[PDB]
Amino acid sequence: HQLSRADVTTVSTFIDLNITMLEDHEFVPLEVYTRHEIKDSGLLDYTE
Amino acid sequence: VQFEQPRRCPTRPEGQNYTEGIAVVFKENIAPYKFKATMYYKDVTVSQV
Ligand code: NA
Repeated sequence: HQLSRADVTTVSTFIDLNITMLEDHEFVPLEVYTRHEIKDSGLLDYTE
Repeated sequence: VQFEQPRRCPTRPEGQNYTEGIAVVFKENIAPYKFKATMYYKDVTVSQV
């Protein structure tokens, strides 16, 4: 007869190691209070 | 049974291509425009005693 490699049961001598890359991350600007908010927190603005 | 034949090994990434250059980073201007002035006036005081 003749056979292909797919017709034969395959066992592995290889030890698995699944390493995945760290993914690209984007940091958006973020502020708790904008400087306009901080300016506006005062009750009276002398200039205005 | 047969042993598994050698696997296709992964490839090292090409590496990010970087353009060298000079840069100037500009921000929004919040400093008021400043200049020099001169005030000419007269203090006028009328005292009723
Ligand atoms: Na073999």
